[PDB]
This record gives sequence, structure tokens and C-alpha cells, in this order.
Amino acid sequence: MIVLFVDFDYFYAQVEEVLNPSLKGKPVVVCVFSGRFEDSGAVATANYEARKFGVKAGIPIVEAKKILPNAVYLPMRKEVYQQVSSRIMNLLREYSEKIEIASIDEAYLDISDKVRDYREAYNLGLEIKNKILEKEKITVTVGISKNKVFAKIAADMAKPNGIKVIDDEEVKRLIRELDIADVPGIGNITAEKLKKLGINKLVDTLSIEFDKLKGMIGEAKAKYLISLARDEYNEPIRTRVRKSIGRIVTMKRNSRNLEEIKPYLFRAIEESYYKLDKRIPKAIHVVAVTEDLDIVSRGRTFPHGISKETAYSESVKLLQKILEEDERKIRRIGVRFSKFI
DNA sequence: GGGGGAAGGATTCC
DNA sequence: ATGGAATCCTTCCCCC
Ligand SMILES: Nc1ncnc2c1ncn2[C@H]1C[C@H](O)[C@@H](COP(=O)(O)OP(=O)(O)OP(=O)(O)O)O1
Ligand SMILES: [Ca+2]
Ligand SMILES: [Ca+2]
Ligand SMILES: [Ca+2]
Repeated sequence: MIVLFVDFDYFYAQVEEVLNPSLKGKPVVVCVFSGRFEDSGAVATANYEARKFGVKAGIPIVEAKKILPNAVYLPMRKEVYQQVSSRIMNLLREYSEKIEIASIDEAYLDISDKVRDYREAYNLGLEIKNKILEKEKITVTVGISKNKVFAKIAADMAKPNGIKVIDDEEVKRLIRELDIADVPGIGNITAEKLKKLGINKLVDTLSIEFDKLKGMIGEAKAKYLISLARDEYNEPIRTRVRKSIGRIVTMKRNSRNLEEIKPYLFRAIEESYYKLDKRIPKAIHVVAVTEDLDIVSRGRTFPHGISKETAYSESVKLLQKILEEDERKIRRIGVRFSKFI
């Protein structure tokens, strides 16, 4: 089975460059302003020009300006990048019937019933890159292999504006050479739990006794890794379906006062419902980020669909349950709707 | 013993 | 140090 993974380069930033090519060449940082103080907030992402100096996704905007004070700082326009994304996805949908849209700028393609060996995959890779570039002026990285996981890893290795093939032969080498902290789905937490287990490479999972793994990282994560290590990982590409919709906003100041939070919560609801569009949810969760950036939530599933009125009343109840079940001051507050009928 | 759910949390990642 | 969403884990619960 051959998988071709497509990942758009510094997406949010590259799009801002697209909508105003005068930006190209200069440091571009797309920010998410929390509105607590002048430049409060974090970086959604930045182009390589700015990234070469440490300015990247996740760091505070203030930390970015202290490094590249003259870089161009733009507020994140999620709706725009989303529409540009869709168009490009449709484009891909023409190279394969089998398409999995992993994120706002990622997608795996099953080109098995469309290609023989990796040579034809490579060409198709370029042919697609070219297409997208000519159609939307967007550069992307392409990764190809026997399964999704490796297809992705291939792309990571070739970023940016790259293309790479990881044939069954190299797959063997990486299962021994690849740091397992570079295996998708393995973050710092799992990384350190694997380090304390002597597993630095994928193959190291082969030594360890299963039951021991399942206990340190979990059965699912355990079986996952073992499969990859056995060169037997082989999940299929399938259409993903939006399972939840919601919004969470940062409050000007941190509160613990019901009446002070409410307005923020109601706004999260309103927008959430607009995003629902046609969807009617049976479950609603109130999510709160406490002063010490911890995340607390409370929810409830109804035996029917939830109307905006019902979400309003219930939301206030769930918030109250949070204020009385936790002592910390609430920093961010929002809602999450799920279990669509 | 074990088949569901539901709830709250933990992890990862785009 | 923003904000959106899937997945998986543990625990509690109801009951055959
Ligand atoms: N921490 C984050 N906060 C908000 N948005 C994020 C964050 N991390 C990633 N994103 C969003 C914006 C990114 O452009 C987008 C698409 O893919 P992603 O791999 O995450 O970044 P990117 O487009 O810059 O990738 P690349 O390294 O190839 O440039 O996901
Ligand atoms: Ca990308
Ligand atoms: Ca990506
Ligand atoms: Ca990692």
C-alpha cells in the first residue's frame, strides 16, 4: 500500500504571503492576541525567515517581538486559511478517491490503485505539488511510503517545499535509527516514559515485555508502537468526521465571579452554535482554564438535541459546578458541543 | 465477570 | 503561552 502525505508549508503564514506577496522575504508571524495586555498571546506560526531565529508556534508574542521586533506581526485569520485549505483539498481529491484530511493543512492519499512502485509515486508527488503551486501559489511538502505514519515522517524529514520517499528498505533502517520521540503521537510525556524504559528507538519496543509497556504508556499506544516496530503498522485512509465543535475565549482579567464570566461564556456559545451550522448536539461540556493554566471541565449528555436556550441555562449550571468544585480563579472559559444526532 | 455508557482527565498535534 | 479537536485512560454506575 502506498500512501502519499501532503503538508502545506508554514500554512497560515504562507497564506498571508499569498494575499499580499509584498510580505514574502520578510519575517512573518501570525499571532493569536488574547487581549489581556497590548501584545499578550501566543504565536500560531511564522515563516522560516522568522523561524530561523527561534520565533515559532507556541511561544508568547512578547517573546517573539523581543527577538524580531521588526518582523511583521499579523492577527490569525482562521476563516481565510480554512477556505484556502478546502480548495486545495478538493484539488487533491482529484488524485485519489481515498483521502484523509488529518488537519487544516494535512492530508493522506491512498494512491495504490493509481501507481506502480515508488517511481510513479514520486512523479505524482511533483505533479501534485506543481498543481497546487500553480493553482493557489502554495508550496507544500510531500511524503510517500507504505503507511500513513511513515508517509508523514517522510514529509517531516523533507520540510519545507520538499518531497521524499521512504521505501520498504529505508523503513527498515528508521525502525532502528529513528528516535522514537520523532514518531507521530509521541510527545514529551510518552518520550520520557519510554526513556525510563530503555526504548530510544522504535525497535527497542521489541525487547520489552508487552504487559510492561501497556502499564507505562497504555495498551493502545503500546500496540501502536509495536506494530510500527514490527513493520506491520497498516491503518487505512478514511474520511474523518467532525465529532465536536466549540470555542474557548481568554478573559480580560482572571475571575471567579459568575456574572463576570457569563458574558464570555455566552459568546463562546453563540459562536459555537453558528459553527454548528446545521448540526444538533446531544452533549455539552463547559471547559475552563484555571489561573495556573490547568484545564477543568464539566458536561452532560441529553437524551435529545440541545437548543441554544438549553445550552445557555445548562452552561451556567456546569460553570457553577466548576466554580464550586475547584478553588482556582478561571482564566479562560468556553463550551464544547458533541454527539451530533 | 463483563457488556455498555457517561464523565472528567491526560496526551498529542495542527 | 492561543485555541481547536481527536483519542485514549481511569473510574463510577447499572445490571444481567
Ligand atoms: N501551537 C499552535 N497554536 C495555534 N495554531 C497552531 C499551532 N501549531 C500549529 N498551528 C497551526 C498553524 C499552522 O500553520 C498550521 C498548519 O501546520 P503546522 O504543521 O502545524 O504548521 P506550519 O504550516 O507552519 O508547518 P511547517 O513546519 O511545515 O511550516 O497549524
Ligand atoms: Ca504545514
Ligand atoms: Ca501539518
Ligand atoms: Ca515528538
